[PDB]
Amino acid sequence: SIWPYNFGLSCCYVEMVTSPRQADLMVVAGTCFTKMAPVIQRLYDQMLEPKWVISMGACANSGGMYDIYSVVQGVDKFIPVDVYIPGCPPRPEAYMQALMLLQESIGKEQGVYRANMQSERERKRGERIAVTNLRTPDEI
Amino acid sequence: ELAGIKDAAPDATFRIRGQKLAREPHRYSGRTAMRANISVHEPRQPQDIDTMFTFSMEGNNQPTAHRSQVPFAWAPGWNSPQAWNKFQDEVGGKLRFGDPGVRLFETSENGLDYFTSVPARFQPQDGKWRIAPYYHLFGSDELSQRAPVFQSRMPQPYIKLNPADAAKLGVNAGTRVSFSYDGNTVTLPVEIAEGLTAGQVGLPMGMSGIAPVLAGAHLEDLKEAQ
Amino acid sequence: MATIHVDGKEYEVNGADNLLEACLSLGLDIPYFCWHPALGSVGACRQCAVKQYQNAEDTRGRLVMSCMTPASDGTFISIDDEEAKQFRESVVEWLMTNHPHDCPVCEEGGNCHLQDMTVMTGHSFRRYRFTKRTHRNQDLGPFISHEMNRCIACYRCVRYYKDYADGTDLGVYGAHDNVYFGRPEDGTLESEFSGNLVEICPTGVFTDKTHSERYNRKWDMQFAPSICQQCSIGCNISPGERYGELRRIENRYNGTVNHYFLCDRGRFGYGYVNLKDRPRQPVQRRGDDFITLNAEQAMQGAADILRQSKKVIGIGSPRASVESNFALRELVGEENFYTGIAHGEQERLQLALKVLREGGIYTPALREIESYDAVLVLGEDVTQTGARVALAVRQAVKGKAREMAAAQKVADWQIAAILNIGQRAKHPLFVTNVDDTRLDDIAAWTYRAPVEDQ
Amino acid sequence: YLPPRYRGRIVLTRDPDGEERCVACNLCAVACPVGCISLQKAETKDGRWYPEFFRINFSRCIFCGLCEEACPTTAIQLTPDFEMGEYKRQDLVYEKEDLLISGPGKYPEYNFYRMAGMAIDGKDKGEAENEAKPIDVKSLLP
Amino acid sequence: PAWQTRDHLDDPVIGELRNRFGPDAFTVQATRTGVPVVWIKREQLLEVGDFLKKLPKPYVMLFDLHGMDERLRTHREGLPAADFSVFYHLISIDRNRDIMLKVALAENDLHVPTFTKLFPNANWYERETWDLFGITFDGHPNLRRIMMPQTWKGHPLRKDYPARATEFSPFELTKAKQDLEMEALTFKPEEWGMKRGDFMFLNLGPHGAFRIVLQLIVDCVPDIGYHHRGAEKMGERQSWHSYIPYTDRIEYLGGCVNEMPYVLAVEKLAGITVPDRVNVIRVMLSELFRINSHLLYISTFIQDVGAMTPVFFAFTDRQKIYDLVEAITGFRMHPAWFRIGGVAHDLPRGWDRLLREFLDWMPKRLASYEKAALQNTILKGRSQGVAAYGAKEALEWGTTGAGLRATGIDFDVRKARPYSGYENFDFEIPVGGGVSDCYTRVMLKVEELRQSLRILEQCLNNMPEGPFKADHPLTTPPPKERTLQHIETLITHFLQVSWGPVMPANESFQMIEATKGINSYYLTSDGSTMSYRTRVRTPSFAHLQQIPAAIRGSLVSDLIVYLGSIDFVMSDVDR
Ligand code: SF4
Ligand code: SF4
Ligand code: SF4
Ligand code: SF4
Ligand code: SF4
Ligand code: SF4
Ligand code: FES
Repeated sequence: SIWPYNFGLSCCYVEMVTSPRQADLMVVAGTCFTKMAPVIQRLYDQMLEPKWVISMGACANSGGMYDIYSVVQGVDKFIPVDVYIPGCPPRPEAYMQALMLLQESIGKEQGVYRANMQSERERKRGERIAVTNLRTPDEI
Repeated sequence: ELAGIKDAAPDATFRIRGQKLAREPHRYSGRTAMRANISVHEPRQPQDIDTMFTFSMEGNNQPTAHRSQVPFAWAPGWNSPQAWNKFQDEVGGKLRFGDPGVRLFETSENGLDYFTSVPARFQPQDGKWRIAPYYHLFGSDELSQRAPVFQSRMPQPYIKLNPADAAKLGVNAGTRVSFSYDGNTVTLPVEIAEGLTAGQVGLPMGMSGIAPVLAGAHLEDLKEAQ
Repeated sequence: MATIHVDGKEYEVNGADNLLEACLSLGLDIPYFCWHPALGSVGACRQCAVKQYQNAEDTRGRLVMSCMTPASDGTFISIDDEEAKQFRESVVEWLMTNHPHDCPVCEEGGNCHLQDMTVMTGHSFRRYRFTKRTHRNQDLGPFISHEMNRCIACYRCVRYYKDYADGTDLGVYGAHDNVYFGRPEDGTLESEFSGNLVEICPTGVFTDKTHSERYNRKWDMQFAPSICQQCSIGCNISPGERYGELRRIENRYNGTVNHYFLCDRGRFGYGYVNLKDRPRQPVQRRGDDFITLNAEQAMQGAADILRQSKKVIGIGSPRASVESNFALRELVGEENFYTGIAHGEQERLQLALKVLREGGIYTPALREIESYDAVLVLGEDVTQTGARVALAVRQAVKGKAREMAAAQKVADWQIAAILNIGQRAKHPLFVTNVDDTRLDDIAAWTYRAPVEDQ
Repeated sequence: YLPPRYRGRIVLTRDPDGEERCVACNLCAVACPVGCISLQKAETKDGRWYPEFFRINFSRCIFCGLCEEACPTTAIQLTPDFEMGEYKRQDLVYEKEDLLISGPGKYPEYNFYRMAGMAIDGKDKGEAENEAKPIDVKSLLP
Repeated sequence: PAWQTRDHLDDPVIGELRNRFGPDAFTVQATRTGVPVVWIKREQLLEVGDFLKKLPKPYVMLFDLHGMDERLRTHREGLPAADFSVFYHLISIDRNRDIMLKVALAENDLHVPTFTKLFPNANWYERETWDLFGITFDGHPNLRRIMMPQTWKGHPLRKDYPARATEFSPFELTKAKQDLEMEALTFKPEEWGMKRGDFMFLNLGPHGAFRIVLQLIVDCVPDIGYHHRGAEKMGERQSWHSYIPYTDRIEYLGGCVNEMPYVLAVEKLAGITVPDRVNVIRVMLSELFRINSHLLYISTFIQDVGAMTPVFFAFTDRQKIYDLVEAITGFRMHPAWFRIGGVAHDLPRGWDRLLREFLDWMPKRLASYEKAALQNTILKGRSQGVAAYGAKEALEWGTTGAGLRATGIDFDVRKARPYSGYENFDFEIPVGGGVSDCYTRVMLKVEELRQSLRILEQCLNNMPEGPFKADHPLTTPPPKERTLQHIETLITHFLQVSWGPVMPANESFQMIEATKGINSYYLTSDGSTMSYRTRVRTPSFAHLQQIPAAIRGSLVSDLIVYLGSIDFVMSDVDR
């Protein structure tokens, strides 16, 4: 029962489409700009006490490719973030896997609980490293 | 007497059309991954208030920029040390806008008098041995002898003797001999030097144990080590 | 002085210069390998080819080599002539037939003159399908690694080492396409100026072994203009840093002092910066225990005890900067400031200063030394202390051959003709030391004696 | 369903002899527009260049694939796998043990050292492709 | 060749300029832009400009107006002495010719007279030039900052201004609190536009997010710059090859359409003519992305002013186009597949069957779209005469695309100035009956979508044979199989991906027909491996500038319908 306020802007909300004072989830997507950052900070303030924030895309996780004068280098500089979903743009399946990775936090409570120390980098490690062969890219 | 040092380099307000001189080439890599193992949040770039240079690649290193301090040479199509030709006025000449550095003093109008302090001729003494200084490019300098690559390029510590003086002492090449400087004792293996005149003793200056102040000193005692 | 016509345009150049050094000064890109500004022109690589016409109306001329061609008044040349461009591409193609597939694992990569000239000619397509020649390598000591497969036979290494630097243990061996550049047998390169071979060689045959332990490419380096700290000559250097450690030492051109060359103590003696034993924080003692302080704590702690002291003295250093000694002198006062060198070393240094400032005799710069006609060296074992002066003195001793060749109207850049005219004739050089020096091979007389006898 | 050329997770691959394919040439790091690769060259006693550390910041990565096309050994490749997600941005920083997989990936047969002139164990001078045996200068044959 | 350097002295506009102002009153630059470039003095700017407006075949449209820094430009042979410059690109539709006027400036006296009286579209262009450079346009009514906020000190496209965010101090939220307080106190000082005035001042914020201040319609003032990513500045800090991903994100629906003008412009600096297979492949990917963008515009247009239940099937068709793009290029959006001299790989071996399945699949859906939109009455009744404009309004405001074609001005870039081998295809240019409104623009797009499918039919049946990359030393990167085996090819690949390819000092310029309007790239090389100046002309900037002229005399509902009908995206607008 999670209510999502999607603030996806340009070129990252087109994947989300394929996929106030009422939401408990803020899915920040798109490039966060210096000029428009008070809008996201006020929308974050308006929400109620149990907030959750999902950052998706490289432009929201970091500055991404735009290490430039007009772009803030990540939404985590000014708002707390719970889940980070890399990509440019991420996939709808990744959005699904973000909500699945977040219900575990909602059911695990300071919500670290000494159980969130396990990370997908180390958890799926023995899956990923044992891979030997991949399809040749001259075919469809 | 140190008034010229102001003009050796410009100050930290010097700009090439508003730009600070760059330290890094424009294709410098890893800006968002160099320090990412400590903190994934990129730190601010170091700020230089002392000099005209910036701790970044966002600056100027043009070959035709009006400056004398060139940090490195690079030109389009010239990535090698041959890119220094673009920074010179004529190739093999001077830097285009002048070489960096200024002479503190100019030649004086009048000279000196003749020094009349002629030394007497050298005479060997029994017991006292004059220390003849020997220098090495890879051992005699204080900072660079602590480089690990210089440990093998430097020679073994030795003591160089005239053949007639080693015959009077009774030693040959390779014999460890003991001597006394200032109440201390150092043992070194003997080497034989035909061009070294008698009454002298060759020591390697600036090593671990042999100070360069020892040049022109005297060794009171010299005998075979036991 | 002279006016030449290049590719339809017209330029003013020095008549004594050859066409390669004339056109490179104007910003006209001609590829080259075997020519060097310091070493002169020999004409080996044939890469600098241009088409020369007899006059403005001659439409079909001939290919000459611009390093070997004088820039006389009335010269008509074309760099961008189609036949010249095809030939210059072919020279790169002939050098590419035996070159190993080594650029990812070559330390010269990104800083390679052969890589730059290959792109500049525009040769990118291989036609040669046959086998490549290979060579085994030598051990050249702790400073320089050896990879003869990358050699393009430009002869720059031997011309620097024997002719310019007067080293004796590097030569060329073999014949035809099997020519080998190196030592007669494995062992350390004996010259004090061996490390300039890494800049002089346009490929990755001679590379820095001290840099290949912690290797990084040139684009990842952070550079600053610096001065060598290993002796008093003051060679200009360009130190490069990656990941907080000093990586290599490069020569920084200065036409008054060092120009293209450094000594081996300057080039390879930088490793003390990268020591793990260096202090990184201020440290204060408490009996046997040691306390780590920050900058603010250290200043407040030191000045509390310094306020209670009745006299503070300061000991400077000759290896400290002028701003560092003066600040020390400002803190204790000039009556309490000591230089840190012994009295006898102090007495020789101020007398050396007195003759430079008050002697009335001009003191030459390091490159101005090469123009002098006689050299007397009294007491200073100059190859071991002040090594770049010994390199500059070797060039001064070769001025006799340049004077004979000038009388016979041989150009200054035609180095093999000048060396043939010379035939061991030297400007007189008289050295005095307590033993033999490394300048003894070129010295007119050596005097081995104690210092009072010198 | 993903096509073979899909630009998801970045891995480092291995040789058919089983060694890591990366020779730490730093071309992938410089060709990246975002600057998301850091690495340092190390060298074995055999003489084989290999990376001491390999670090990709996947928070910054845009999956453009310019690193894969820059690589002259086919070591770095982009795989069809988009399944990534973390609670901490620090856990998006991948080291070499998170990137080096057990096989050769998309290009099963290419070995760079077989091409290269440089001598390592198993390949002395003249044991590379289109390479003749070394002839000494002291050889009797002219 | 079509890339060689030309002075364009045989163009008939220069001779009548010689006979009007004399030979000493201007200076002609030899470029690779394809157009004459003339340096005029700022005291003659208005006289020369109004002279070209009443030529017997006059120049009617100001394509672009922006500035260059030029202080660090070393190769400046033939140009007058300039410390800053302002260029004016003008277009005559009746001659099918362009002219560029360049005004030189000194560093102490950044002043030039405003061009707004002659061409109304110059108002936003001069504000951007005032924002990004420090050129002051004398006589401008409201010359304020259009990209950066109003307290931003510094002109970011000056060469002394540091490009990277890391070079400044990070988001410590010292300025976030002040910007939050300023945004919270949103009040009108009567400075945000003309603002003559009883009157209710309302800010309404809605395919992109932007703010507009409307008077309740008596006066409306767009506030843009919320999506500024510094793309133009980014061209100065990236090599020619590594800049290519940034091109894909100027327009999200564009994809490979956006990469096309940039690679064609770089290929003019390189002097590369590409093979025919490269031309047909690039045209194929551009028409696939054009179909995807047009279906998005028709889909979203039907949803807001009508029942969205039947048209939701278009998502499956867009999924088929994205599956075909990521089968060819690799990734669904932002392919970054075009290369200098060619494309990144060859076509994979099963491409023909998938494209044939898409060409068989599409006509049934397309004829359902024609039935759903041409024959409908409710959306037609809500789209006829809703903020209409004609041919005179289009040419004044620099409106191109379906807008300009909905009037009688038949102007496509693929027919007037053929590029990428478009002249070897059989396709028609639809045109309206002289009135551009919301119904006419959508009907034109349905006709264009059918012509795009004809181009794809010829690409599948006349796909020629040969390379996917040109044989030229500046083709970046080289073919990889030759790189992996041959040393000279490896050497070229090494320096191209690391230091960069060296483009010789010139200026190139390409225009393409984009998915929405005309998109261009004006690139300047100073001889280095990076661009000295990169200018991106986006049509959405002109289309969004045109809306206060047409909406004046309408309701808020008419504003929402007009904004939904125009071909504007805010990533294009702010770049
Ligand atoms: S992360 Fe990538 S896709 Fe998303 S907004 Fe940024 S550039 Fe566009
Ligand atoms: S010497 Fe130059 S061309 Fe040869 S392998 Fe090394 S970098 Fe490549
Ligand atoms: S070793 Fe180097 S400098 Fe000597 S000939 Fe070969 S390529 Fe030239
Ligand atoms: S001569 Fe050698 S040690 Fe002295 S400053 Fe020059 S490089 Fe350094
Ligand atoms: S991954 Fe490839 S390009 Fe990157 S360092 Fe390793 S070998 Fe070089
Ligand atoms: S995919 Fe692109 S952004 Fe990611 S590491 Fe490779 S080059 Fe960098
Ligand atoms: S550089 Fe002139 S022939 Fe070699």
